[PDB]
Amino acid sequence: AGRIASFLKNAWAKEPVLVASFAIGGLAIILPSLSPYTNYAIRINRATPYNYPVPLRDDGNMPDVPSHPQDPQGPSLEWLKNL
Amino acid sequence: MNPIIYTTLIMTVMSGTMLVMISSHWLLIWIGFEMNLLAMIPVLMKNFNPRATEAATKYFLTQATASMMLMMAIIINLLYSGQWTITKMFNPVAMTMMTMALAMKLGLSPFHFWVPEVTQGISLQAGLLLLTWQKLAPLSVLCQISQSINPNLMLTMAMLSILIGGWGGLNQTQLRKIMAYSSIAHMGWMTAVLPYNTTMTILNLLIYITMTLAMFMLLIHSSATTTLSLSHTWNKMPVITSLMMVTLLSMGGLPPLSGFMPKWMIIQEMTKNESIIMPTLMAMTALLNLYFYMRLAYSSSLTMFPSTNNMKMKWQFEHTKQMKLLPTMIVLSTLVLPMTPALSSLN
Amino acid sequence: MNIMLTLLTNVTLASLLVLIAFWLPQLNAYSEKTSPYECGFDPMGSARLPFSMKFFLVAITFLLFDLEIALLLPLPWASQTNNLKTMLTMALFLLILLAASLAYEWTQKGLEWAE
Amino acid sequence: MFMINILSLIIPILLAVAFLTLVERKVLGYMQLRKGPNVVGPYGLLQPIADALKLVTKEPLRPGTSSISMFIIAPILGLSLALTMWVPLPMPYPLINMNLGVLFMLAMSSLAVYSILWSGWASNSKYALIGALRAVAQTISYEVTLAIILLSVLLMNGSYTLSTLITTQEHIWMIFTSWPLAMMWFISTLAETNRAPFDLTEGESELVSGFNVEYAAGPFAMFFMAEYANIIMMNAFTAILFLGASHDPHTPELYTINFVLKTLALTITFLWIRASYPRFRYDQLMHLLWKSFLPLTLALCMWHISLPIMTASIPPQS
Amino acid sequence: PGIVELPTLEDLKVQEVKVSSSVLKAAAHHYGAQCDKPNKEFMLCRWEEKDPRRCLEEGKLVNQCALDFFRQIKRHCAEPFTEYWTCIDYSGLQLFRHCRKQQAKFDECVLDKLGWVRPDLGELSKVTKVKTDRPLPENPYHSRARPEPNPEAEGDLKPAKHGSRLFFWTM
Amino acid sequence: MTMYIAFILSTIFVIGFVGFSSKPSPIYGGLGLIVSGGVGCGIVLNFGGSFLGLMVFLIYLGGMLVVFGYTTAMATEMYPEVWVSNKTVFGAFVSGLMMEFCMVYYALKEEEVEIIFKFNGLGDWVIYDTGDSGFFSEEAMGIAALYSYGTWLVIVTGWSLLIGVVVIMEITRGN
Amino acid sequence: WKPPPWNDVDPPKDTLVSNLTLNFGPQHPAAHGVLRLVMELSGEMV
Amino acid sequence: SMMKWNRERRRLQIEDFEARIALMPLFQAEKDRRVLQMLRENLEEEAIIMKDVPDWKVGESVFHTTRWVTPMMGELYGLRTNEEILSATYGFIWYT
Amino acid sequence: PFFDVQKRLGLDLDRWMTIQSAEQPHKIPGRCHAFEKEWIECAHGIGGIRAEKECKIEFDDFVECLLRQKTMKRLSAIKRQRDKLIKEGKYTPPPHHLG
Amino acid sequence: MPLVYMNIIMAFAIALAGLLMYRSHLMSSLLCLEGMMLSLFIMSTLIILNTHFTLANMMPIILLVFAACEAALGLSLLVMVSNTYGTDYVQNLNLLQC
Repeated sequence: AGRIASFLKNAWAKEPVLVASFAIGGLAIILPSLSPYTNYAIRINRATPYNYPVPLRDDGNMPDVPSHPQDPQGPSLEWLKNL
Repeated sequence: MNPIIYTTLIMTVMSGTMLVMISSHWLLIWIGFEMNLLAMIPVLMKNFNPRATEAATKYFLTQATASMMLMMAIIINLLYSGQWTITKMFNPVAMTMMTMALAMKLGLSPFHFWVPEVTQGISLQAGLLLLTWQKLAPLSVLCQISQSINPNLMLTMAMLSILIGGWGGLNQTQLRKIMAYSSIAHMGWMTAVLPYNTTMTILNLLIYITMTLAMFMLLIHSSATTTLSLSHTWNKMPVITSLMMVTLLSMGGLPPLSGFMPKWMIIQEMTKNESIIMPTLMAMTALLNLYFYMRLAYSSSLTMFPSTNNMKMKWQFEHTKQMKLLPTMIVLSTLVLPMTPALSSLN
Repeated sequence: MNIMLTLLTNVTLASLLVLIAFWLPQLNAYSEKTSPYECGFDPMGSARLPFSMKFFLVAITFLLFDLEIALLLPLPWASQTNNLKTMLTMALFLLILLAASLAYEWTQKGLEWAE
Repeated sequence: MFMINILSLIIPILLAVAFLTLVERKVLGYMQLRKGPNVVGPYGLLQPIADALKLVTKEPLRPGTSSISMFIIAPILGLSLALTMWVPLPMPYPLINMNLGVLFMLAMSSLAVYSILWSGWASNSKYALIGALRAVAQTISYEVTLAIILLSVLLMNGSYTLSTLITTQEHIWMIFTSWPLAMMWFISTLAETNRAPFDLTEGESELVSGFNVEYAAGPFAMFFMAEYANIIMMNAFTAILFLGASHDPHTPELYTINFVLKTLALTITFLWIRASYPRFRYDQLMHLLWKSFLPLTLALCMWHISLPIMTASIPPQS
Repeated sequence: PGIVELPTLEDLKVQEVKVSSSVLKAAAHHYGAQCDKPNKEFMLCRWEEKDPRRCLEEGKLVNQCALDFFRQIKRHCAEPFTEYWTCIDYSGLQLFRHCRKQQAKFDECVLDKLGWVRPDLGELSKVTKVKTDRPLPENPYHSRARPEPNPEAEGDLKPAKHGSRLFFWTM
Repeated sequence: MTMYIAFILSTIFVIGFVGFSSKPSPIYGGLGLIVSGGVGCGIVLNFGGSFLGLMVFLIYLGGMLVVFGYTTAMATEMYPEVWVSNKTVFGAFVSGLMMEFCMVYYALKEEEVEIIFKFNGLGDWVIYDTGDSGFFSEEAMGIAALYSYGTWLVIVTGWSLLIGVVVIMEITRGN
Repeated sequence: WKPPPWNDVDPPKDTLVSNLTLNFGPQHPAAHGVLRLVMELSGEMV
Repeated sequence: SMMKWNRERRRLQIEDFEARIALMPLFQAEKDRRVLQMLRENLEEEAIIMKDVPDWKVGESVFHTTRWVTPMMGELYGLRTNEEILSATYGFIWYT
Repeated sequence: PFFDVQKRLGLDLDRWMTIQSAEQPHKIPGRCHAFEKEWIECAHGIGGIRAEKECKIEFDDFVECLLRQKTMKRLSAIKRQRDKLIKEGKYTPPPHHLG
Repeated sequence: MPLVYMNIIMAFAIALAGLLMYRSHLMSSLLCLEGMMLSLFIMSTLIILNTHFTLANMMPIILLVFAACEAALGLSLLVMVSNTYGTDYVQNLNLLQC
């Protein structure tokens, strides 16, 4: 308070446009790191398929890779369907 | 100019040069060139006289022409090769075009009339900066691409720089003009040694950089711009003129002073490359540089000139500007010859 | 196919309207009729001499400001990448540098017009 | 019949521009307790045709100090671009379904200033050159914010194609998401169209007629064509951007009616503000933006840059 | 200099499945579910061999399986598929969004007539493993022999013989 | 015919270049560069690039408007010149136009001109590539990678623009 | 070729100002039609 | 509201893209067959057209390598009619 | 680079854009990715002076793929001879070549 | 080595010739410089669009970026020559000759 509160109030009095712009800018800078949905956004961008999932040669070992799109093993995006 | 603004502009010039000397992408090297050009003009315009405006203009439009030409070369190289890497030019036209595109930046070819003009118009400190720092970047680019130069073009460029610089320096009494012509001659020397061994080019560039630094800061500390004003320094302050003449003898390259070591080593290199007429030609025509060096030395220290009575007050008051690194600069400017083989450190 | 056919239609319609405007009305012209208009009395004589523009600094920095929007405009496609952290940092870097440029101009007279 | 579509996007637009003058002189006059044009036929429905006939039969004098070539090429430029910028509008289905409609319209709007520029310079007048320079300053200042606001608003669209805006505002008007920018955007549409309270390029009180001062009869009517077509197109673009409307794929006529009504309302607000304010003073309309509009719109640009990321709401590009 | 070998017109004489893009889009998910093996084998051949002049037989077999799928859908669920693909074809962008009721009819028809279920969101975009029996192309790029690497630099370092050996400088 | 399109647009590009390279009044030079930039945007459009052409359009119109605004303010004269007024500008225009005429003449018949570079002028449709962009325009993903890949370019460009404003301030300070 | 000035500044040249002077006068709606305001102004600042 | 609608649009785009993925192999097979057939047609035409020529051994490759090159669109439609080249090259760029 | 600070710090600033075969966005291949990859993998560490003599036909194929007129000259002369001899009736195009 | 490249290169050549020859003014030379820049942009864009060098499409944008910066600096130089000279012509710019 004191000097800082008086300066904030005087800036709100004299130049409200600058106060609003600085507040919006600071909010838009510091919120995105804190918000948890940011990671979700990245995953959504990873979920969207633009190129074909080119199949790899099944020389045996790999269990995780599905042998058919309907097969359960492999990445799933039920989270996006729910969210 | 606000001192912080000047500091930022100098940092931007240095950052552009560094970007030129550290980037592999051609576009980034051009970006460094552009930042250097952009930040250089206000440094010249610092004093804000019509001379400064004239010189800053003539600097600008020449550099802009050279940089656009450099883009034409880069784009042709990309079209004919598909590479942005600074390795070598895969189209002969592109490189035989960039050779002069990178030449007007150095100011050695008939693309040199801008150099004395800008040097004289702008202040002495910015003149030091222009003649010392503004030559590492294009020379670095030339060093990187030296593997695929047309030797005839580069050697002709070097010869013309040496000849016209030495001759033009004979007919000016203003210190800025004859230093510009001396810089042209040294550009010719380094560019002549460029195609064979770039290490000798780096060594000559370093010697020229330190020695021109010493010369220019001696000029600033003497506060002289014309021959008569410099001659008048003997009454006020004789040690400046005493160091002046030694540094001028180094300018001419008279051994055992430091200035010989490049002129020597360069001659040793190209004669190994079966080039004999060229080294002899340069060795003889450096005497034109030497002539006005001795003319300047004669009317600075070797013959005391008519002074001015008001200097009785000038002797009464000492200097205030420190001129940092000057005493070291003189030492590397005159006696580093016995440590000549240390040039292997550059290699 | 479509875009230049359009453009041609507009330009020929405009040139036509100009033609009917300029050939039909049966003009009668004399020297004092085409004399320059200067609120009645004859002009002092100029209309091409240098006209000072005090926002010359503002006018030129408009060029840099409008230039930056070229860097700015790829954002609608830049948001749809897999590296949202770097994209966000770089977009905020551009916007913060534009804010700094505008603030530097504002404080160091800049946007204020010359007198 | 592509020619049929092109003619159907020109003649109706010109007729709408003609009746814009009548609705302006009536709405304005009713603001000022007057009645507006009332004599020609019923309710003045023939005034646009009457003065249209006059302006193309009145003598089109050419000043002795003019530059003939640009003096003629400027009206053609103005009308051609004003008519061309109507083609990418997503009126149910856009005539020219361009992938970069917003950028195209920005480019042609920026080009339209060159008509004013060349007309003002070629006329060889003090007032005309003054108006040309005021136009220079006004359009540069307002173009910066035009571009930034368009980017900020379209960040939620996902691309620059105009048709997807209809898909974007499927459940809610975009104005409920970017009402601050919208305000600024509206003001910009007032200034780029060179209308009140920023109509300083003409400046009837102080510049007699501005850049139209030596423009008589047909070329003057043509510059007026360009101005009013730009007014209606700008209001249409604002309606498309913020005030979206329902679009039944089987009956596009519903979206046509809704879009036309929204454009009409926005234009009526244009005439409304034209008859309710004093006029700005040059530098003020610059100092309004470079010191109040530009910082706020930069901050909103950062906000709308971050907003999809913090809420995982990045719109698709296809 | 060489031969641009091209298989003669007889090999690429496939039956040439003929359905419009809207019809293809209508049956997209079910086709991808119940025809994944030929598509996947053909594409792995295409990506590995990197030569469409070589995997033509897989291009035949994928078309054969697609025609079999369309013949089955013709035989069992003609009417709902016809209405669904017509309603898809009406849209300019061919969006599934507007056509959901017809999609439901088609899905239930193929579920209780051919034992099919539509893949869930993202199921049709997972990398699959194919059990193809062709060998792995040893040189898919037909690269020539690589130049031998430069002789490697190795060995202990001793002081330079007689110092710098640069003029009179002995040390 | 619509066969070439790019050829004719390139000729208009060169003609616009001749217009402002002949040193006319700066307003007329601006107009010439305007038509050249418009037809160049047309060429870039016809060569499978949309964003780049419109960017040239917008940026160059901004720059040329500011050039006009300065021209009638600072770089004007009581007697502005035309492409036909002075004999020097007329000579430059004539030289450029007849030159490009004979270059395209030697080009489109022989179609094997050596000048500087070997120019086999069959048709610009030939060099096009049969490709598939899927559901993303290549140029859009290309210039959209600036914020994801080219972070160093972001930094250097922003720094250059800020210091460009600084120098535009310092140069125009005038004591 | 007289030598450059000792202070390295050329003397400030003579006046080169060409300020506009228009007739903000008759027939102008603001000037009431019967005024003749001759204003010596630089651009917009009178 | 915009958040929810944009998330739904993302899901719809994912569905459409996966449909395109499911359909792409048929398009690839048909496209490679069409380009091979066109190259065969051009080679047969070149055989007749290059007969009295001094030395124009037909079906000769330019690249010294044997790996196939995505044929340029000129050598895929050189002998085709005017509408074919206009629609093939300036087809997507001109469709508005 | 003259003073290659990038390898010293292990930081990428411009190497991502140097070549066409680098990791492009969304794995979009270059027009001549295969030729550039072969040429680059050919002359790597071998030396920039040995590259011209050793990896020659690789670079020749790459530069052709870039510009393509040992192929387009072929096409130009094919079309020239076709239009020549068709004029006086030696050859008529087959129906599939005009519709 | 295809045809459109010839026209853009030739346009750049005439713009280089025009820059290297002055007649009266300073604005005209600057316009010729930006024309050189335009030719460079069109050429580079053609090259990278043709080669599908997707990561390199930012290069013309950076070209224009520094293009506008140089144009701005040059016209500020012209502002100062006008302020100290009244006009912008170059033949009267001779004070540095001696």
